[PDB]
Amino acid sequence: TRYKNAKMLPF
Amino acid sequence: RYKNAKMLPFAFGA
Amino acid sequence: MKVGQDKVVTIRYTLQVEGEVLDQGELSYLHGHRNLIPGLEEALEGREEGEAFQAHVPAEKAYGPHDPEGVQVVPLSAFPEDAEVVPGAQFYAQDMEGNPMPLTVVAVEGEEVTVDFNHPLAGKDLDFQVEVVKVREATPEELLHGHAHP
Repeated sequence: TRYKNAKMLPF
Repeated sequence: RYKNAKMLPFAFGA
Repeated sequence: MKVGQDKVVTIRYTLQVEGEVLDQGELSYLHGHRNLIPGLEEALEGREEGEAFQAHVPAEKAYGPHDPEGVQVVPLSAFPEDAEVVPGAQFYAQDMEGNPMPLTVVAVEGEEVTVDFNHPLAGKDLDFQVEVVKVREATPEELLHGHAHP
């Protein structure tokens, strides 16, 4: 659902 | 929310 | 020995979805601790070493339905500049608690990236050809951790 305004990180 | 998300055989994430 | 509670069960499998094969492999799980999808666990209950069978697991009993509110748009500003957004790639996001949230990008439309938080097999029924290669009783440490050692 809604996301923290934070950087995604790859697998 | 997505209850079965990380169960085997094919877990989504870690 | 028969597949039951607190037994470490290793099995070989191959998965059919829509008549197509999508993966085949081998894995061991601790039985009865919610480590396997419900339908497969119910199917394996009572089985004995060496048995083999087909098993149909509906979506409800395996990774659940597809949630439409599991699809939304996040700006590319949130992705690692080093990393490449490309349909099929998978990244992790973070919840308000900070617990992780896996995602699969479905499409990139310039600054806007469309992603699905659902499990890749949501709304998909599963077909398994499974043979039980071994059953053993779990070790204390595996029971303390809730998962099988390897």
